[PDB]
This record gives sequence, C-alpha cells and structure tokens, in this order.
Amino acid sequence: SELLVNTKSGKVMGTRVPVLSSHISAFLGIPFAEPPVGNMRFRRPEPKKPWSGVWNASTYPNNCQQYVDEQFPGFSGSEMWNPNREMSEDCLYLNIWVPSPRPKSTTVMVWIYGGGFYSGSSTLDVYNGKYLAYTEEVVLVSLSYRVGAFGFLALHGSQEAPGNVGLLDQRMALQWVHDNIQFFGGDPKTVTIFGESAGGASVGMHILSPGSRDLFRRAILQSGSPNCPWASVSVAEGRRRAVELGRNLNCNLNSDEELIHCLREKKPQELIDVEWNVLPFDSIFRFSFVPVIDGEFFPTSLESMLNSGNFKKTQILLGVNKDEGSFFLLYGAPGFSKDSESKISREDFMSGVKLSVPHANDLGLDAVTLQYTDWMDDNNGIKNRDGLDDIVGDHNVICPLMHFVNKYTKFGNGTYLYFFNHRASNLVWPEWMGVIHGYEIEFVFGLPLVKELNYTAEEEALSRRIMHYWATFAKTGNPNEPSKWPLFTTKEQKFIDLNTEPMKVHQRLRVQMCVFWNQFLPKLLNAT
Amino acid sequence: SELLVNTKSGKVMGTRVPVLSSHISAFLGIPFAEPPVGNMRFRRPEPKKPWSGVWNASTYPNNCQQYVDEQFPGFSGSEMWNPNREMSEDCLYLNIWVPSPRPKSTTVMVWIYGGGFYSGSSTLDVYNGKYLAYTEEVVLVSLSYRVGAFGFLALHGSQEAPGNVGLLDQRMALQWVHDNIQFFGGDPKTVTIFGESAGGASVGMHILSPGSRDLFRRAILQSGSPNCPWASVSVAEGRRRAVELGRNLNCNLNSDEELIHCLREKKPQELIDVEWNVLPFDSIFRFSFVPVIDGEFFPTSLESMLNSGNFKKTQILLGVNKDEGSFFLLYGAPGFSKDSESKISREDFMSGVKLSVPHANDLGLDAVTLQYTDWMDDNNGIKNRDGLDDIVGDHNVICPLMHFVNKYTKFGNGTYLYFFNHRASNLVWPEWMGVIHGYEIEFVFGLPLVKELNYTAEEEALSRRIMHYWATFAKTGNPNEPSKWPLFTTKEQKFIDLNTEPMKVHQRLRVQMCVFWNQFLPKLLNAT
Ligand SMILES: O=c1ccc2c([nH]1)CCC[C@@H]2NCCCCCCCCCCCCN[C@H]1CCCc2[nH]c(=O)ccc21
Ligand SMILES: O=c1ccc2c([nH]1)CCC[C@@H]2NCCCCCCCCCCCCN[C@H]1CCCc2[nH]c(=O)ccc21
Ligand SMILES: *[C@@H]1O[C@H](CO)[C@@H](O)[C@H](O)[C@H]1NC(C)=O
Ligand SMILES: *[C@@H]1O[C@H](CO)[C@@H](O)[C@H](O)[C@H]1NC(C)=O
Ligand SMILES: *[C@H]1O[C@H](CO)[C@@H](O)[C@H](O)[C@H]1NC(C)=O
Ligand SMILES: *[C@H]1O[C@H](CO)[C@@H](O)[C@H](O)[C@H]1NC(C)=O
Repeated sequence: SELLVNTKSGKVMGTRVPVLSSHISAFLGIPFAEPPVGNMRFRRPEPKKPWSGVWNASTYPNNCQQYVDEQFPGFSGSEMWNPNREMSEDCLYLNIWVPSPRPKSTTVMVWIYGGGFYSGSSTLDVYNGKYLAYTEEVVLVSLSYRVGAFGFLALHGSQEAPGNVGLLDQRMALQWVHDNIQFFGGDPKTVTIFGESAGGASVGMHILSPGSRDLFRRAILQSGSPNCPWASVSVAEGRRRAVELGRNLNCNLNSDEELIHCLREKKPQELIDVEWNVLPFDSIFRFSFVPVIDGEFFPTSLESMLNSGNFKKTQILLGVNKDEGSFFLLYGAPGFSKDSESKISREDFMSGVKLSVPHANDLGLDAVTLQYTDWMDDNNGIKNRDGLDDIVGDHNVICPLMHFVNKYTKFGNGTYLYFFNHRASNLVWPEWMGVIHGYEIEFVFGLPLVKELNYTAEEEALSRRIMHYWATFAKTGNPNEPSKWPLFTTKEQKFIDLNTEPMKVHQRLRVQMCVFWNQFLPKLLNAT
Repeated sequence: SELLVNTKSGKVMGTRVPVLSSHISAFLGIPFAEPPVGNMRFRRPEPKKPWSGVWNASTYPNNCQQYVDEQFPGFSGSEMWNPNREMSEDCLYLNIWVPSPRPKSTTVMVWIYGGGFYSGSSTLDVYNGKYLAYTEEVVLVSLSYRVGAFGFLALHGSQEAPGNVGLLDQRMALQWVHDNIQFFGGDPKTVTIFGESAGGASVGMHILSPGSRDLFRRAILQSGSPNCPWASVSVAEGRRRAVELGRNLNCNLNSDEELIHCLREKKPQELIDVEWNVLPFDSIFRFSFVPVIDGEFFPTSLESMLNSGNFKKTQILLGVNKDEGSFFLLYGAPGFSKDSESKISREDFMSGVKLSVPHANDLGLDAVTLQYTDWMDDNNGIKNRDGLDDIVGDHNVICPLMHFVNKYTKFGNGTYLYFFNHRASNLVWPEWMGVIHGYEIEFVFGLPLVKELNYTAEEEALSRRIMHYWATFAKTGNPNEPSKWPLFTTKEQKFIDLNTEPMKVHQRLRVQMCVFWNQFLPKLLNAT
C-alpha cells in the first residue's frame, strides 16, 4: 500500500489527504528522537529506538512546550502562530507530505519553524505542506526542535545542559531525513533546508556548522540569518541567563549540577512563566534562550567563520520583507497599538530607539537617531513610526542578512536575493504594520490557491510564482526555468522585488543604512 | 566747498567722482591710526595725531602687507582679490563715499574686508562704494586693518604682541566713524557694519565684544560668523604658532621679548613667505594668524557668550552662498583644478575629507564620509566632487552661521536670513565651482548696474533688489519697504533664496547636515 512505508526506524502508516480537489499522502508525527523528558531535559537528543509493528502517522504530533501569545485573545493574526496542538516536552517529531503516486527520487524540502528560538510548531495551518508538495511535486518535510530554556539553556562545560540542543534536535531530524527519505520517494542527494526568522538563522547555522553540512544540499533563508544580533549569545551570557533563570525559581545556585537538578524538577510552565525575566536589557527583538557560540557546533566566532570561508559552499536563495520590525514594535514599544495608526511622538521615537539597540551607549543612540530622523519635520508622527519600523527591521533582519549574503557570495556557488513587498489584500493586522515579518510564508506555502481564504487572483498568481521559484531552486540550484531572476554577485549585487507587479531588478539592497549598521555603528560602539 | 570737510582729526579734501552718468564725492585714504611701523609692529593701534593743513584724500591708500595670490597669473577671477595698490605696513586708512549734495544725516554702512584674516584691501574694484552710496543714498565707508602676522600674531601676556590688534584696528576705524561721520553728512546713530567671510566673522566679533558694541547700530554678516572653526584660536595655539613663526626665521626663542624683537627686524615679506608653515595640520580652510580668545576683546569663550546672551542685542541680516567650499578645494585639495570638471575619485574624496576636518580622529572622519557618500553610486566623480564641496562649505561657513543665528535670535531684536544661489552669467571660474564664496559681493556693491561689465538685465535687477534690501535694513532694521522677506524666528526659522527668480521662502536652512556638524560630530570627537 501507498500509505505504508518501511524505514530504518520501523514501519510507518500514513493517511490520504485531499488537496485542491486531488489527493496526496501525509505521514504525520514520525518520531526521530527519544522523548527528551525527565533527566533528559536540557540534554542532547538521542536517536529514537526502532520499533516493531506499525507507527500510526495519521495525526499531527504534540507541539513543544513554549510561551503562548495571548495579547489578542481570538485574533487570527496572532493566534495563527500559537501552538494548535497540546504542548508536551515529548515533541520531537517530523511530518512528511508525499506526492501521489509515490515518487521514486524527487527533490526534498525540509521546513524549520522559527519564532525567535522561543516558540514555533510544525503543525500550524500556515505550515500545511500539502499545497506545496502537491503543486511542485516535491517531498515536503517539516521538522520540530525544542525551543526556549528546553532547547537552549546553556551552561557551557556541563554535559547535562551544554546549550544548542535545539539545534542538535534539528540536525537529528536532518540525519533521519538523509537516512530514510529515499523510502518515501525523496532524493537524499537533493535536500533543501528552508526556514523563516529563527528558522532562517538555523538554516545558516547548519551551513556554518561542520557537523551539519553533509546532511543537505542547498538552502533557503527567509528574513533571518545566523549572524543576527538576537540569534546567538556567548557562553558567558548563556551561563549568566541560566543562573538568573535558576534564581527566579529559587534554585540552589552552588553548582551546575545543583542548578540543573532544580530546573529539571520544575513543571514546563514554571520555566516559561519567568523566561522573559532573564534578558539583560530593557529591549525589543531579543530572546532569552538562543544558540551559544560554543567552540563545538560553531568552531569559532560566526564572523571569522564567515571571513575565512569556513562554511558549506553551495547555492542559497534568501531575502527579506519590507517591514520586518513592525511586529516587534507593536508588542514591545510605547506608543504602538493594534487598533490605532500608531503615530509616534519624538519622545516615543527616542525611547523606541533605546529599546531597539539595547547594547548602545549614548553616542551610539544619538548616531541611530540622527540617521533615521528627518530634521525638517521631526514631529511628524507617521515618519517617526515608520523610521522606528525601519530601525528595528534594518538592525535585526535586513542588514545582518545583507552582511551574510556578501560574505557568503565570495565563496559560494550561487546566490539569489529577494525583497518581498506585497501587502496581502486580506491581512487582518493594521495598515501601519505594512509587509510584516512572517507574512511571505503563506505565499511560500501556497495558501492563496485555496479560494475560501479570500486572496485575489493576482495573489494566487504570486504564490504560484514563488512556490515554483522555491522548488525549482531546490531541485536545480537556480529558481529560473531553463523573465529572469538574476544571480546576486559580488560586483553587481542584484536582487528582485517579489510582488504582484512585473519583476523589477535592483542593486545594493538598503546599502545606505546597512553601511551604518554593519560598519559605522559597530566601529563607534567599539571606540567608545 | 562740498569736497572740503572738517573733522576732529583735521581738514580733509575729497574728490568728485562720476557714477552712472552722475557724480558723488569720495574721500579716500583718510588715516585713522598712527602707522604701525617699526617698534609698533604687532602692537595695538594708536589714534592718528591730528594734523594742521589739508589732508589730500583724492587717492586710494596703500594696502596692508599680505600674501599675494599668484596661482593664475593674469586671471581675473583670482587677481580681483589681490592688492591693487602698493603694499606697506603704513596702511591704516579708511575711504568714504558721500552722496552729492552732501546729506545732513543719512544712514551709514561700513564695509570690513575679509580674506581669511590673512589678506584683503579696501581698494579692490569689487569694493568700489560709489554705486551703492549713489543708488541708495547712504554714506559708505570701507575701513582697513592689519592681516596676517602683522594683525594677529599672538603672544598672550605680552603687551608688545598681545593678539587681536587687527580687530583693534577695525574698532579704531569704527571709533573714528562714530566720532566724525556727522561732518560728512552721516548719522552716527545709524551705522551698520557689514562684511564678508573673515569680515562677516569680524562683524560678529564686534557684536560680541563689549568694547565695540556701542560704536554701531546694526549688522550684516555675509558667509562668515564669529564662531567659524577657522576664525579664532586659543591663546595657547596662538602662542605656539608665534613661536613656530619665530623658529622658521631663525629667531632666538628664549623670551617673548627676544622673539618679538627678532620678528620686528624682518622685512614684511620674510614673514609672509613662511606664514603657511605654522599651521598645525595638513588642512584646508585654516589660516595662520587669526583672532585669539583672550579674556579681553572676548571676555569668555564664544559659545558661553552666545549661550548667556552676552552680546549686543539689535537686528542682523546675514546669509550664505550655495557653494562656499569650492574656492578652497580648487586651491588646496588633490584632484581639483581650474580647467577641468574636477571629477573626484573615491580616493581623492577621502583624502579631501581628511584635509577638511583636520581636528578629527578616524571615527570622526568615517562619520563625515558616511554622511556625504551616496553608497549606491560611490564611484560617481560628480557626486564625489559635489559632496566634498558641501562638506567644506557646511563645516566652515553654513553650519557655523546657522548655529550663530539660532543662538542670536533667542536674544536679538530681529533676524533676516538669506541663501544666495545665483551663478553669475559672466563668471570666469569653472562651472563645477557653482555659486562661489565671495561672489554675492559684486551684487551687493552694484557692479551689475555698469553695462560694460556684461551682466544680464535680470542680474542688474537682482543687484538693485539686494542693494535696496541691504540699505533699507541698515536704515530701519528691516530689509522690506513699508513681496516680503520674512523675519527669521526661533519657531519658524524662515529664510529666502536670493536669485533672479520670484522670491521663495523656506525653513530650516540645511538643518539635516547642520545637526551633524553642530551637535553630533562634536559629541563624537569629545567622547573619543
Ligand atoms: O514558527 C513561528 C512562530 C511564530 C512566528 C513565526 N514563526 C514567524 C512570524 C512571527 C511569529 N511570531 C514571532 C514574533 C511575534 C512578535 C514579537 C513578539 C515578541 C514576544 C513578546 C512576548 C511578550 C514579552 N513582552 C515584552 C517584554 C520582554 C521583551 C519584549 N520583546 C519584544 O520584542 C516584544 C515584547 C517584549
Ligand atoms: O577681502 C577679501 C580678499 C580675498 C577674498 C575675499 N575677500 C572674499 C572672497 C574670497 C577671496 N579669497 C580668499 C579665499 C581664496 C581661496 C582660498 C585660498 C586659500 C589660500 C591659499 C594660499 C596658498 C596656500 N596653499 C595651501 C597650503 C596651506 C593650506 C591651504 N589651505 C587652503 O584652504 C587652500 C590652499 C592651501
Ligand atoms: C559552481 O561550481 C561549478 C563547478 O564547481 C562551476 O563550474 C560554476 O561556475 C559555479 N557557479 C558559480 C555561480 O559559482
Ligand atoms: C524689538 O524691540 C522692541 C522694543 O524693545 C519691541 O517692541 C519689538 O517687538 C522687538 N522686535 C523683535 C523682533 O524682537
Ligand atoms: C491511528 O490513529 C487514528 C487517530 O487517532 C485512528 O483513527 C486510526 O484508526 C488509528 N489506526 C490504527 C490502526 O492505529
Ligand atoms: C593731491 O593728490 C593728487 C594725486 O597725487 C593731486 O593730483 C592733487 O592735485 C593733490 N592736491 C593737493 C592740493 O595736494
């Protein structure tokens, strides 16, 4: 039977699912690691022990334990990112969508979720892989990994909570896909890993990490890169936040063993309830437990690895959205709110810049303010709101990604860059937020092809172009079928806009502001 | 007789001169101080001893000893600023143009020349006061003062060469106008001092200095202000440059008395020949001997005097030209030349910025470069040439003047601001230089009214509007006759363009760049 597949871990039984009035197979909730529960909390993952009998893979797995957004109860805009399954520390599973009839050797795409390393589920409705697997004929895999303290609490030196285990969870799922995807009709030599936000940073982290490089072929990064300022911390800061988490839960702090034992006895929700208390600064776009530059998963600093070409050399396709920062300002800066146009006074602009560049002295804050203020009209509430939106997006997503692409391209085998700036006709978020962080995902996953969702015909057409670009790139290393999306090169630095208008090619994506964030501001903070 | 006037210093006999097919009287070369020769070189001026008999004032006086531009032998563009009379240390004289018939009590305008405190003559053809005195019916006075080492060598503490004597020369001529102008038909209670470049800085210096304030009524500053970075030095730097001048002429350096005696024995040209050797840095728009913040002519720092309102409170009319920096780049920065379009490579742009902000560390130079570079087109030779032109002009003239006007307006009785951007149809300098430092002077002095000079009819019309604005302001404290030039206010910050097109009013003259030069860059250089 088509729904029965034999893997090196055992037999798995899928389920048939309808898609655009046709059908494909889905294998949901396949375990790839042992449950990281009890004394395994915080430890590296262990491979799932093989089972006899048939694993029922007809239903979505539990989501990992994480913070749940309840800022707008019932609002679809926020709730579409929340876990939609019961949460459990027993959550290391992957999902596979397989074209019907079962392919023999087809391109594989593996999706990595990415809510800032503190949230995410492989089961969200915007991540339903059937539309993409069906439309582009690819085997689509979505994996999972521990987030928050469970995936990134880091006490370097300890083997009990070494840090980066959530990245080791992703790697284990990639090891499993590499070792078993052929039985599902996927080509193990043509696997593309792709992810958005923390998922985009994760993808870049597997490109960098020696131990992950051989498990995949190509990569796609959406609004995220490994060098993002929020994507990693030193082992000293990781240690400091682990100790502070311990202090918040009245743990004995005399030894790593003492701290970890105490943290292992707390119910999951006790850890999540105090997670945001360990940030070192009053800030925005900063998360508590994230990857650590440990000397193992990352052999040296990200920047020296990037400079010396110490990374997998292959093709990459990546890009950003027009208003990456709005989501974070709404949720964490004074003067912004969901139901108003959020016109910001000079005063709120300045407290917003301080929140956005937490690691800055007064001189650095003045440099940012001067750079984004129109001095002939400094009390313009709209310009203040938008300038702050650009500050958050440029500093946290765009300029770090531009620095990664320029460094990568020097040694890689082909780079395609995009700038997504289409505001969906049916967005439920306010107008001032623009093209929000995360809202290109629905186009990548094909949601506009389902009429009940209410997109315009031109949006369905953009979704089809995007899915075909992502799949053709996954399959060949070039998004174009043999109107051209040009290669990004060190000399020309070309990229394309991705929207409902005829393709336009441009050069040097936000160079002006990115020289400020990647070259001047850091020199400034280092001198002072 | 109309050409005979009795003053407190003695009888003076003028000469009748033709002007626009009419005639007026001129009294040229009236002495106002004793010749500052021999043991008087470097000393404060002494009032001219009265004489019996008639002083023949029918011919222009000698010009003070100064550097002579010979970069373009015979070129009118440069030679029009060079002394056109024999040079002599015996040069403290003033010139007066008096309407015919002799007025009884009319508005007086006193012109202060201004070639960077190192050059200037009251006798230049562009300073011929007959057109203005005739057309606007004012008594026009041009004074003179020692420039270079002769006027500003400063060894604070010594009474032999105290510094600022060139400013004391100007003040003595103002004392003489105040005491004697009534005999020429001028109103001593309505005297306006006006000057360009160092002359504009000098005018602001008499507004600041307690000892000069009571000698005049109102003020006009053209492309120059007291707080300009090149307009003054501390007593420690003045002392250092005096000692270095001594060292260049193999002087005994053991005591001030020894140094001064040696310097007094050198012929004038020996001092001028090594003048440029004492600058402390490789630089542009920096002059060797300039006013010193001494605690006497200036009681405290210029900035605290400005902040506390320690200055004459009256009306002022002032402004700048569109391309103040080109003159200096032509003469002192690599890649610029008179007969080419001077397209500047990135390399020359960067060595030009280093020359323009001599007092800057690497971080400060990076801040300037980032501010004036268009990163999407950094190899554009035209943008590089023009960005450097704006850097020199903004830093040396425009932003210092904007800072002076905002501070002054808080305590003054009326401010009128202009931005002169008309490129004369007959300019002999190349196109790339634009509206050059000093080229509004010919319009202020009415040269476009003389047909043989070849200006267009609309230029003659602009000249008439400008002369009438300057004279009406001198007479009433408002350039407008009772199309309006609005008052510059702390809140609105209005100014007008001055050119051949219908008047346009704007706000916040170069605010964007001036926040960089007046607030950010200094904070930057101070922190580092
Ligand atoms: O797989 C996933 C799962 C979720 C998401 C995706 N992907 C991609 C699109 C985005 C989506 N949400 C993440 C971002 C969703 C928007 C950004 C929200 C940040 C988390 C706020 C939680 C409350 C903490 N309140 C304050 C105090 C602590 C510091 C702080 N910092 C701030 O940046 C904002 C608020 C606060
Ligand atoms: O009364 C006057 C008399 C003259 C002038 C006015 N007014 C108003 C208009 C302008 C006119 N010329 C002054 C500026 C005329 C243009 C500016 C020229 C500056 C002096 C250069 C002399 C040579 C010294 N050569 C180098 C080495 C020393 C440092 C250095 N620094 C530089 O800024 C340029 C060159 C050099
Ligand atoms: C990719 O690599 C192949 C062989 O290693 C080479 O022929 C090709 O030019 C490369 N393409 C790019 C864009 O570097
Ligand atoms: C100037 O001063 C007079 C009297 O001191 C006052 O009535 C007038 O308003 C002032 N004008 C300005 C522009 O300050
Ligand atoms: C497996 O799970 C689904 C849902 O819980 C159930 O409907 C299905 O019949 C089960 N199949 C077997 C044979 O376990
Ligand atoms: C004074 O000087 C001028 C020129 O040197 C001369 O022509 C004129 O006649 C002289 N007048 C007297 C009486 O000194």
